[PDB]
Amino acid sequence: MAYPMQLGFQDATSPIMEELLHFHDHTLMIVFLISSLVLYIISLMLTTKLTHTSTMDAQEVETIWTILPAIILILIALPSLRILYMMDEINNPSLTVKTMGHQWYWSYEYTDYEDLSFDSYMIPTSELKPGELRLLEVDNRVVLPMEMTIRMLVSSEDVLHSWAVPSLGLKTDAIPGRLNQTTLMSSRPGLYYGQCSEICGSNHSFMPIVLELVPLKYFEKWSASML
Amino acid sequence: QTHAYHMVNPSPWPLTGALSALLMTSGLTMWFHFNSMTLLMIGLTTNMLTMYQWWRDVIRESTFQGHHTPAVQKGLRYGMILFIISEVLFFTGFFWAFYHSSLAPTPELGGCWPPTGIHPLNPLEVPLLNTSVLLASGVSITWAHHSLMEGDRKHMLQALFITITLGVYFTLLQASEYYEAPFTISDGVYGSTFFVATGFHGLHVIIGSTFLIVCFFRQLKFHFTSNHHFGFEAAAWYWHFVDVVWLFLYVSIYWWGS
Amino acid sequence: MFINRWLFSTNHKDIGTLYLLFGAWAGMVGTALSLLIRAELGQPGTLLGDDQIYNVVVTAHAFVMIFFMVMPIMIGGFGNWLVPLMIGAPDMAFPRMNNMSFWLLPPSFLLLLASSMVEAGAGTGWTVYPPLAGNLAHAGASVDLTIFSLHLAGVSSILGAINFITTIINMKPPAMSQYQTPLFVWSVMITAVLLLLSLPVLAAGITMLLTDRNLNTTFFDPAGGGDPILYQHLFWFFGHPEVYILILPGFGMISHIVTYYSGKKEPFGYMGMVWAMMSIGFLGFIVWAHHMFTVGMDVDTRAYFTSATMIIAIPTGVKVFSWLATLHGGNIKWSPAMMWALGFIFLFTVGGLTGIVLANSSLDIVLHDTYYVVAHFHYVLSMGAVFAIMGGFVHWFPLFSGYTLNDTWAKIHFAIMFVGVNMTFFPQHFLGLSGMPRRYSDYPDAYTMWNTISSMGSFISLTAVMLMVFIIWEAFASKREVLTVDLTTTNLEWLNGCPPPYHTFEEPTYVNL
Amino acid sequence: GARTWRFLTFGLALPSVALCTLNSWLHSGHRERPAFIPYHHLRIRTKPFSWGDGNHTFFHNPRVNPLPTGYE
Amino acid sequence: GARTWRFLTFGLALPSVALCTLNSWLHSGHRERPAFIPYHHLRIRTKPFSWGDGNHTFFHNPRVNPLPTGYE
Amino acid sequence: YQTAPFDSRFPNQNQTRNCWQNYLDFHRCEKAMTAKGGDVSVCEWYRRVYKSLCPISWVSTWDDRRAEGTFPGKI
Amino acid sequence: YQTAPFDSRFPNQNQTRNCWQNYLDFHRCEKAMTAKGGDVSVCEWYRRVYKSLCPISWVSTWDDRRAEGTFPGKI
Amino acid sequence: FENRVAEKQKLFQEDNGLPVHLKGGATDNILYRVTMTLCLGGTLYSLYCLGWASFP
Amino acid sequence: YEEGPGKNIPFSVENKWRLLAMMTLFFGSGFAAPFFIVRHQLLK
Ligand code: HEA
Ligand code: HEA
Ligand SMILES: CCCCC/C=C/C/C=C/C/C=C/C/C=C\CCCC(=O)O[C@H](COC(=O)CCCCCCCCCCCCCCCCC)COP(=O)(O)OCCN
Ligand SMILES: CCCCC/C=C\C/C=C/C/C=C\C/C=C\CCCC(=O)O[C@H](COC(=O)CCCCCCCCCCCCCCCCC)COP(=O)(O)OCCN
Ligand SMILES: CCCCCC/C=C\CCCCCCCCCC(=O)O[C@H](COC(=O)CCCCCCCCCCCCCCC)COP(=O)(O)OC[C@@H](O)CO
Ligand SMILES: CCCCCCCCCCO[C@@H]1O[C@H](CO)[C@@H](O[C@H]2O[C@H](CO)[C@@H](O)[C@H](O)[C@H]2O)[C@H](O)[C@H]1O
Ligand SMILES: CCCCCCCCCCO[C@@H]1O[C@H](CO)[C@@H](O[C@H]2O[C@H](CO)[C@@H](O)[C@H](O)[C@H]2O)[C@H](O)[C@H]1O
Ligand SMILES: C[C@H](CCC(=O)O)[C@H]1CC[C@H]2[C@@H]3[C@H](O)C[C@@H]4C[C@H](O)CC[C@]4(C)[C@H]3C[C@H](O)[C@]12C
Ligand code: CUA
Ligand SMILES: [O-][O-]
Ligand SMILES: [Cu+2]
Ligand SMILES: [Mg+2]
Ligand code: NA
Repeated sequence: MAYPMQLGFQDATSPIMEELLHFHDHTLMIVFLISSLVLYIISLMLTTKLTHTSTMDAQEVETIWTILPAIILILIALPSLRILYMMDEINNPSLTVKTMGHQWYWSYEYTDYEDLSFDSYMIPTSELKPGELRLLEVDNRVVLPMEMTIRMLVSSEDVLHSWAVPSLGLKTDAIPGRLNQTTLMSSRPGLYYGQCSEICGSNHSFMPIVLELVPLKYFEKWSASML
Repeated sequence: QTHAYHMVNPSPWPLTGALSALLMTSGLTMWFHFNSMTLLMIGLTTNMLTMYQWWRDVIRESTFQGHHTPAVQKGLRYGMILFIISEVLFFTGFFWAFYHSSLAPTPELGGCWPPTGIHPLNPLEVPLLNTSVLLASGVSITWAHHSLMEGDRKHMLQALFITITLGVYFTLLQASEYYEAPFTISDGVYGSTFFVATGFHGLHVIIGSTFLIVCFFRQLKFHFTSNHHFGFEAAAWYWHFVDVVWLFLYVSIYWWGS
Repeated sequence: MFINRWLFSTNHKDIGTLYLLFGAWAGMVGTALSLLIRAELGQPGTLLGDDQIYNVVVTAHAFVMIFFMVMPIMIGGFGNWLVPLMIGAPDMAFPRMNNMSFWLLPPSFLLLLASSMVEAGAGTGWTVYPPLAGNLAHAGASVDLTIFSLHLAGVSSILGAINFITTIINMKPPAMSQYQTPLFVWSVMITAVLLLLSLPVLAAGITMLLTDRNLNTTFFDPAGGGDPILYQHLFWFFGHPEVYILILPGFGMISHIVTYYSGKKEPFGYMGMVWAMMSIGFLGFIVWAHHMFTVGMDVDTRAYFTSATMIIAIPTGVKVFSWLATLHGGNIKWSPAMMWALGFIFLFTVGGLTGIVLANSSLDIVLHDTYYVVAHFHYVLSMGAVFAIMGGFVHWFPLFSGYTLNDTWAKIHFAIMFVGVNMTFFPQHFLGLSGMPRRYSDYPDAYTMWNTISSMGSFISLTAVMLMVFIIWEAFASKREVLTVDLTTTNLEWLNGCPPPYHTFEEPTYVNL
Repeated sequence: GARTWRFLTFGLALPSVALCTLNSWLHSGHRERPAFIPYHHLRIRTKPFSWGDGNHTFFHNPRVNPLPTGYE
Repeated sequence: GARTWRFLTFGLALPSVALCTLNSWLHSGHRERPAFIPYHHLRIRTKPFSWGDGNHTFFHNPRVNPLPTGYE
Repeated sequence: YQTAPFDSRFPNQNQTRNCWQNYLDFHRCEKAMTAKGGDVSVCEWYRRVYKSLCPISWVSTWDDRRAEGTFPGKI
Repeated sequence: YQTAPFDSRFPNQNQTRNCWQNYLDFHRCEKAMTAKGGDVSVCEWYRRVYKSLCPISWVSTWDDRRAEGTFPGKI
Repeated sequence: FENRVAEKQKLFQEDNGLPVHLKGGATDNILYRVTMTLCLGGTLYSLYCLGWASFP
Repeated sequence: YEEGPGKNIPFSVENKWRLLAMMTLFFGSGFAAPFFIVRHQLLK
């Protein structure tokens, strides 16, 4: 989850999120450098009483102005597209889980073996247990095996929603009549939080996502106990 | 003035037109949600009054007052071309909707096009007749144009009358096909795409036929010269646009989509 | 006389004046909406109600700022006032149709304010996606009134685009080629081409939404074989060009202001600036699905939209560097308009660069539907489009009115607005990276500090808006009449005096070959 | 010239319309309506129509257009 | 005018070619050749070719064009 | 069987047709097997894949439509 | 069973695809039934139809190509 | 029919200061008043309808 | 029509205090409207 006064991304929980952090660092350096160079050049143009107001020849300088940006875009696109295709690569999941968006809660279906499904609603502020997070806790968490490739399938039974978990690098739109696929792999046990990421009416702010990442044996016994 | 451009007399029709748009939209709202047609009928009436008086004034300014210099006519040429382009892009949205639905038919349809339970019209029956009618009208309007340029009043009138008769024939055939169709606008995305796309086209055929009828009465009244007749050129361009949209509908919805 | 002049106008200047008044009123509405947003978010918890009232405010904020403030001011106001004067034309090609473009906007605005008064409003976002915008999740008149609002604003701008393209092509002096027209005139012609092609596709899409809501069509309804994602394609096919429509006339005004207050006769690299605007206009039609990177499209499609979107940085960079090259060697006048234009160059660059971050589909997975997007677009709109409007307003107010502003007050106004917009939007980057979603009435407790600071910024911007009204009052109250304007040899719009007569160029300019 | 476009109008275009009018004429006559099946992707009703009883399409033909509950 | 068509040549057409050239030169790497299967509808020989040994196509590439009997 | 493997026919984020195809394949196979009075256990692979991929409400709606006579796919 | 009945999928003088489809259908069914170890009698309708319609030389060529691994249809 | 355009040219060029939308004579004033009355009355009715629809 | 400074506008600037009232009502009504619309929505 986010912490107070946070400036950047939540710490990476998955390898792809790790990749996105390093790609963002590279891109941000470029954004900083270009922003800085423009501000510095403005301040340089504006700090001399020397003048030259006759017609200026443009073509030589326009080579620099187009080539250097073209090279910089290529230096962004290359790692950008490497990560794009890495997330798309075939991985062989061990487990498929479905989530259905609703106004205003998530349902989960684990139907590889048994008919396991349940609803996941926000804990009201007045019912939080001491130490629990306002607007982020759910009654029924999405328990999942850690260190395993999981296929998540996302849809809706009403309006658009979007199923997001920032620390895993995940955001998949929940569209009625459509089954969208993403893959999830947590390097660590723990609790990983997200929030509905498509405007879906009165309680859009109040239908969060909580993943609970535990060893396979714990996930198996939990699954059995939830039938 | 020592330029060739038209300084237009202050006019109330922009305001009456803007207000007719408010009354038509608020009227449709009142019809869809508050079970009443009153605002809508006031808006349609004021819209027709506005169009009548505005285009009447354009005839006064041109035929009767002489404000349509070559420079003014050139501007109207560009204006009509640009208007037709905007209408092309409007239809493009409906063609996009059609191809989107038909190229990737969803499970609700049976995963096929046409959908399960949809019995398309035979494209070789009335749809082919409608194609022949609009193509024929493209030929007769070209005859009318050449007659007018050659200074032939009688043949201009006969060709333009034939063109209007074919536009009316198409409209009556389409009305009858709408009535006979075993599918409706509520028959899923097939009915949706079919009736909204062909329906907007039908509306454009009525608009174009109305424009040609306006040219017919202006011709009867000797308004057009052998060299100056922009209202006729504009109606002819609009009429070709309507023909070409039909050819795309016929190939896309009626033939390829059957 | 008053009715004939102001309700029955066929005069480009008076119609430009009507647009500027309309846009100014709209800007006060959009400002109030922005303060309600930031009041709701300025402390954790609920101030107004649940997400419905909140998103009615957010939705109306966007429509008002885009359709009733920026487009009317840039295109209807500056375009009508300046385009004919800059080409020595006696009016627009279709001076009566011009008046209907204006008078369609009050009714458009009335339908939007009706949407918000009936039922529970249209809490849809300005994108109006189904099925939330459909007849189940938004039963009743609100969304239909929004659709009709968009239809009237659509017709207004389509007829306006036909008028500008025709005027700019057909009504220049016969010796003047298109490569002898000022950059602002180019910026309006290109904007008009974008409007002509994009708005009809929006019209088709919102018409499909109207029929799904009222005539039992199923374009966007899977039960009938429809697809909610089809609406998104049609909307964004319009929506990406729309953002280029919002900035292009700002680019044109920036070129004029930088040239003028640098004491130059011409912008650096005129043909490069023409090339850049045409390139941006063209590329702006082939990138729309960068608004859809999370909907589930194929990887190769995501790769194409990433690449095509990044290409826009090249022509945009030529313009930024050409503005810097125009300043280079200038006799710089530190006018209030120059301050707006220099703020534009820097802050537009920052928002353009956060747009290049978002163009990366892989990173956009985590940034999409977060405040990072909100930060990007407010840098380019609230510090780009708005700075160009404020620069153009203070630069040309004496042409339009015949009176001067108090330059000291105008510099105060600039300083306050500069602090407020940065305090408002800079921290939203942090909220985005750290995962705060869009269209939320309330946030997890961790996001409190940056939301608090952002809301405090919004109040500083309110102070600047209030001062601006006072500054316009002070100019009309004091009546300092313009005497001499420098650089008329390269700024034709000033050469008929301040204000120019009702009829200008009755005798056209003499230009030989 | 006018002469050529008249030749095309009467020699090619109207004969085509006459032949297609014949073709349609010969293939007219009511074909037998299909068995009613209450498919959920057809006869959509999310909101009553703003005319009649709310349940009839605008150019409703009793012979060939079933209601959601079947033929009238 | 010539000025406009030159503007399109250098401002749109050649930039397009440069970008397609970049696109192509990024996917120019040799792909993995597929297993040979002696399909009867491929590697047709009804008459020997009028060059070489009669069994090689005109722009035969040993790396990617198998003979009727397989890769050389 | 853990879960449905990668299927090169359905390699993209939209998995709707994968669910649909496997549901069709199971019910076509079941009809072919019940008809000649053969064994529905040969159909088991299609059954496991559609149960893994398909939302419960989709299967539930499709089953109701097969019983009603309103299922629009060919079985 | 006397002979292959009229099939509305193949209503025209060109019956090539009728022969091909029933040949594929038979061999796809026989592979599915051998595969779970199920029973090929289930496939009998397709066997009778293709045997009725298909030239012996077509069946013999296709059989040889299946054994060679050069059959171009998907079984 | 006969060509009476010259007589309409004389009427519409008459030096009487009328705007083109009123220059045909008294019938133009009537149709103008009908149009503007329906527009302004219709607009006032649309505002009444908003007032009504703004409450449950 | 009147030409020149203060005459090419649909509002009078003859009296700066009447102008202040008119401008107050004009910009003030625009800024107020959303607060009164929210009040309206809250009171249903
Ligand atoms: C004026 C308005 C405006 C403008 C001009 C832009 C310009 C750009 N925008 Fe933006 N955008 C919006 C308004 C605008 N945008 C809005 C309103 C939304 C949200 C819509 C919604 O969901 O409501 C949005 C959303 C949006 C998204 C979707 C994000 C998401 O929802 O997840 C993306 C994705 O690529 C995008 C990218 C860009 C880019 C690449 C540009 C480029 O045109 C920027 C180019 C400029 C530069 C790059 C800077 C100058 C260049 C240089 C100094 C040269 C050197 C530079 C390099 C080498 C990089 N913007
Ligand atoms: C032009 C477009 C534009 C402008 C200027 C602004 C300006 C502001 N915007 Fe907004 N905003 C949007 C377009 C704009 N916005 C859009 C498109 C959305 C997305 C909507 C959605 O999600 O569906 C949005 C969403 C949005 C959000 C996100 C809401 C959410 O996700 O829940 C927030 C949050 O703080 C915000 C705040 C502000 C603030 C505080 C200002 C302040 O900076 C405003 C300050 C005031 C001004 C800048 C003055 C304006 C007036 C004039 C310029 C008149 C001038 C007069 C003359 C020239 C005579 N806006
Ligand atoms: C690089 C850009 C394109 C270059 C064009 C061709 C170059 C050489 C030949 C010139 C003539 C071309 C015309 C078309 C005729 C037939 C084949 C040409 C197409 C070609 O060049 O195809 C090649 C085969 O050429 C072959 O067989 C052999 C080809 C040579 C013999 C052709 C003899 C036939 C001539 C027929 C003439 C008829 C003229 C008609 C007149 C009409 C008048 C009424 C393809 O190579 P491949 O190894 O199979 O596959 C590639 C594997 N790596
Ligand atoms: C012979 C062809 C001529 C068409 C004339 C017919 C009707 C009136 C108006 C037509 C305008 C065209 C398109 C509007 C949308 C829908 C109508 C489609 C065509 C049509 O007429 O469709 C009919 C349904 O009409 C219905 O619902 C009718 C619904 C009537 C109300 C229409 C609502 C208006 C929509 C608003 C338009 C917005 C415009 C946008 C402008 C762009 C601005 C930027 C089909 O009948 P059916 O019984 O379902 O099936 C036949 C079964 N026997
Ligand atoms: C039941 C349906 C109801 C819906 C409403 C629409 C219904 C009907 C509208 C029919 C359009 C009729 C247009 C008549 C225009 C007459 C005026 C005219 O044609 O004016 C001519 C100029 O053209 C000009 O302005 C050209 C002006 C062109 C305008 C034509 C535009 C088509 C309009 C479509 C409008 C709605 C479409 C939207 C659909 C979604 C005058 O110049 P000339 O001809 O050279 O004459 C001069 C010579 O005599 C000198 O010797
Ligand atoms: C020049 C201006 C002066 C004249 C002002 C105009 C006066 C018009 C008032 C009549 O109001 C109408 O009353 C009908 C019945 O009361 C309504 O039909 C409604 O009710 C009908 C049957 O009762 C239904 O069949 C229709 O579907 C339905 O829209 C109709 O909509 C509505 O317009
Ligand atoms: C130039 C000036 C402009 C003219 C303005 C005209 C305003 C007067 C219109 C009359 O008002 C009518 O009142 C009827 C009440 O009797 C309504 O009937 C409709 O609403 C009824 C209310 O029960 C229902 O019976 C039906 O839906 C239907 O008859 C109908 O909506 C409405 O038009
Ligand atoms: C007699 C009259 C003369 C027109 C004139 O020169 O003033 C003629 C010339 C062309 C005639 C029209 C055209 O011949 C075409 C139509 C033919 C139909 O048989 C009658 C109506 C019809 C629409 C004709 C009406 C009328 O008789 C017209 C208008
Ligand atoms: Cu669910 Cu937002
Ligand atoms: O829209 O960027
Ligand atoms: Cu975009
Ligand atoms: Mg989204
Ligand atoms: Na809040």
